[PDB]
Amino acid sequence: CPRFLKVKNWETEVVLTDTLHLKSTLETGCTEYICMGSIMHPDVATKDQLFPLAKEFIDQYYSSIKRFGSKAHMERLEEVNKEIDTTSTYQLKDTELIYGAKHAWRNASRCVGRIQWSKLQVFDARDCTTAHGMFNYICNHVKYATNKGNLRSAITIFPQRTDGKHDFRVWNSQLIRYAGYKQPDGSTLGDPANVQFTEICIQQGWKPPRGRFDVLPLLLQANGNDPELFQIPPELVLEVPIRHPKFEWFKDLGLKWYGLPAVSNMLLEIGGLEFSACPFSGWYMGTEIGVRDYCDNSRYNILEEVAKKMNLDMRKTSSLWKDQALVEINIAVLYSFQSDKVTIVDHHSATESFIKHMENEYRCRGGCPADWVWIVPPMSGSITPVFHQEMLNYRLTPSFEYQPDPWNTHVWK
Amino acid sequence: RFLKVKNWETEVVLTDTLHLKSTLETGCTEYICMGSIMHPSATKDQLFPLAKEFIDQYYSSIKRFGSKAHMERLEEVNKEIDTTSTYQLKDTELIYGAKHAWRNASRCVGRIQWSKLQVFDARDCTTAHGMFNYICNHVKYATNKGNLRSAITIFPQRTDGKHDFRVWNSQLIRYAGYKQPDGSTLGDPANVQFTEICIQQGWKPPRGRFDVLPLLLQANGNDPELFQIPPELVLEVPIRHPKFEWFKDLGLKWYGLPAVSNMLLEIGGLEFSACPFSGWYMGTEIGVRDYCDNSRYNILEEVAKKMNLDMRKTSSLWKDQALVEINIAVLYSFQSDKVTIVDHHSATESFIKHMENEYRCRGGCPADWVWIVPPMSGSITPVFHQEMLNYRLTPSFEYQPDPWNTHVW
Ligand code: HEM
Ligand code: HEM
Ligand SMILES: Cc1cc(N)nc(CCc2cc(CCCN(C)C)cc(C(F)(F)F)c2)c1
Ligand SMILES: Cc1cc(N)nc(CCc2cc(CCCN(C)C)cc(C(F)(F)F)c2)c1
Ligand SMILES: C[C@H](O)[C@H](O)[C@H]1CNc2nc(N)[nH]c(=O)c2N1
Ligand SMILES: C[C@H](O)[C@H](O)[C@H]1CNc2nc(N)[nH]c(=O)c2N1
Ligand SMILES: [Zn+2]
Repeated sequence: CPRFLKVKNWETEVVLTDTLHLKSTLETGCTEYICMGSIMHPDVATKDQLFPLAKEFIDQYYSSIKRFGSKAHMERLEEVNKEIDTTSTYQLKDTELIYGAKHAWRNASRCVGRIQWSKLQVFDARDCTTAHGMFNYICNHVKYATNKGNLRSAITIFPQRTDGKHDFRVWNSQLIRYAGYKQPDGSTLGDPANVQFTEICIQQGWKPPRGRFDVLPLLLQANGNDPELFQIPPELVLEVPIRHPKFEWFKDLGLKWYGLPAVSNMLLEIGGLEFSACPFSGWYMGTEIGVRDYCDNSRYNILEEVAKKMNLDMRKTSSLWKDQALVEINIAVLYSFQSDKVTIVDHHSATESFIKHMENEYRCRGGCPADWVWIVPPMSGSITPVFHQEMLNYRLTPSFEYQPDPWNTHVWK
Repeated sequence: RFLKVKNWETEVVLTDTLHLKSTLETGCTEYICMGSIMHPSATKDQLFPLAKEFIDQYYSSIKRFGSKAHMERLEEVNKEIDTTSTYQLKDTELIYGAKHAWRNASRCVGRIQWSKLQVFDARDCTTAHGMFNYICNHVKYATNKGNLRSAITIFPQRTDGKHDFRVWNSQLIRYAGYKQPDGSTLGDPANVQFTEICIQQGWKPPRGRFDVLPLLLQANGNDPELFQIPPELVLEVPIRHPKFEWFKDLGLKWYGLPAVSNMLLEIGGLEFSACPFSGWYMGTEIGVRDYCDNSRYNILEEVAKKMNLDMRKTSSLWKDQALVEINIAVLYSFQSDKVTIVDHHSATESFIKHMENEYRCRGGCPADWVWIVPPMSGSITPVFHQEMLNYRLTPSFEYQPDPWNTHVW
């Protein structure tokens, strides 16, 4: 590969030079003949697979603290090598775990919020042994991150994978989500995205309220055991009722959403170690709720109901009634969160901050992998600065990865 | 391998076999994706295999592969490359090649129309006056009093690279842009440079906001020449809004005919450095990009003011509001004037339908998600949720350098 790749911003003419791509470790899925950039998704490490992965990471950590080649560096390398040799794995030091998590975020090409990457509270839950313990750790995480509406980004890291039959998993895809219920008539109550998981919960013993916004229980797997159900204490779940600054009828739609976005189904990979349970949370960009959660056809799908209330002509698509309603919905979301003092960021501010971040990273780090398809917001793309920004996408490690859904793999005891 | 693309809204899965037919590179590697880079990255010996490949797929498409006509054509092209260092396409081949360049254009959301393309053969042209005549005929045919019709005019192919035909304008119809003493820009900033070249070559600029530029036409490698397109051929739409009666007072207009004139058509090794082609607008091209890009007409503030919007915080989404109203005005104006235009909802729906057709009858459809998804309201259009595979098939339209960075006078 060429040593220097250039990216241009077509609005500012600013040109940046990427050297960081040379540290790329995993594959994108693209080839020289085909690009898979819009594709959503394109038994453990053996001793020999693990050695060079650990060393690569340890080298990187010690390079970051400006102690590369030091005695402490050679010693740590030696101790890790010993541990892999005699146990087929190793344990990260707390300092290394913290560095790794922060860098997994820093390296997450799909995330527009990375300007905040170095402010991440890391909760070390590697001593956890049971589902009840996992629940305690998750409650503490939710309460800390929620902070009464002044959200703080955080991750909780449960024990790494060993042989693959003792995995810790949060079965939920997010810590906080609403239930979806398929009706006999084929309609759906609640959030259609969560129907499958909701059914699993009901089968596991959950008694569902069968409402539009029922917070799902946590379904927690510790040490490869069958997963267990827990109800998040409702006082720990911050929610925001959605109203509009101009339209007084908006609150009559009875919408609300939860304050804390917390992904709980990804795998954190550090130095060849695999943490299959690492729920992390930040705060929302408005469009995630206002465009995707509310206006996607396969989600709450409210555009029509809002358009009717707006008295829009909905006979021709060229009236742009969908676009008009979409903006008002997103206005309402931003206004409801700001009024209730729950942290949220609009897509203009988030994308402008991301460009600033990206430029700093090109300066200090030699690049910043970014997935344009994901970085550009789902509405009003070209009036945000990221639309005009060329981006190089590549996979650095440590990283957050996708993993199969646990019910597809779990060996029921 | 066979590749699957999923639509995450409909759960429809399609299988791509067509990508196996490509030979040209995308720029990505196994480790770096360049999907959002705008521009990533003959001889007798290079020429014949490219000719062969092209002749072969032409004859495979009329179901006469390995026929006498096919055999003779391969022989005929062989002889001609050997004797003359190039070859000439039959008319049937020229038409097939141009339609297929469009069909293969991964960045075009308009391809459901690909096989309805009026092809004008201008390969007998020798002078800039000849070019002007061909271009005027194109513009008149394609404009059709508002009932727009897709067309392409093809001028002589490249020979030695010293005798190129080029249309210097980036589009056939575009508005001039002027640098002001006060540092700002009058008209369209995208064309400031081109405008200065016209002025420097003798164009007398009216210095308005929407002055149609002259054509600058280069024939057979010679210095380009200026021509004014007869005004009765230039269809324009005054932009007004269906509810905001103050909108027409913004003095906005645009032309009806989008006609890209700066691209290179490649067919079977032959390069056509002048092939202006035209269709009709998708509304967002004008209403979002031309009017609202910071580096273009940049009218959001002005509109937002007239709507009395709170402009202090970005979180009031005042920009988004102004953007939607502008695009409503553009659609309404073109529709009221009976000038062909498509909204991004209709155009993207048609593209999904087109993708389904292509997968069925052709085994795939190369598409660039970065370009196909509209510059506003992305995820409320079906293409946002549509996985797409991007790859390069030939014949194709390609970028080429601006003529003024290469031309010696
Ligand atoms: C602090 C405020 C944050 C904001 C505003 C933010 C914003 C976003 C947005 C808008 C997306 C795309 C979401 C989607 O459309 O599904 C995203 C994705 C992502 N974020 Fe961030 N994020 C934040 C915090 C975090 C944190 C704390 C982490 C990890 C420590 C993180 C890691 C990721 C990852 C891995 C993705 C890709 C998710 C996927 O592929 O499904 N983000 N972020
Ligand atoms: C007939 C109706 C048509 C519609 C609605 C349409 C729509 C579009 C749009 C929206 C784009 C993206 C434009 C941009 O963002 O700059 C585009 C690009 C493109 N179109 Fe189409 N188009 C049409 C006709 C045609 C025709 C007739 C041809 C050629 C024969 C063509 C070939 C191309 C090519 C090569 C591009 C890529 C331009 C570039 O890479 O800069 N299109 N089209
Ligand atoms: C930490 C964090 C902060 C932030 N602002 N956003 C995120 C992304 C979370 C997210 C997940 C998901 C996945 C849910 C649906 N599948 C399970 C089917 C969706 C969204 C959404 F829809 F974009 F808002 C957002 C994560
Ligand atoms: C044939 C055709 C039909 C159609 N509807 N659209 C096109 C693309 C035309 C087009 C060109 C260009 C290039 C001019 C700007 N640069 C010089 C900075 C831009 C756009 C737009 F508006 F940005 F989408 C659209 C071509
Ligand atoms: C098909 C396409 O890749 C898919 O719909 C992507 C597009 N861009 C996205 N961008 C974000 N932020 N989130 C998403 O879920 C998606 N979905
Ligand atoms: C950097 C990025 O590739 C560039 O801004 C692209 C994004 N998508 C686009 N999409 C279309 N249709 N037209 C464009 O000019 C662009 N510009
Ligand atoms: Zn790629």
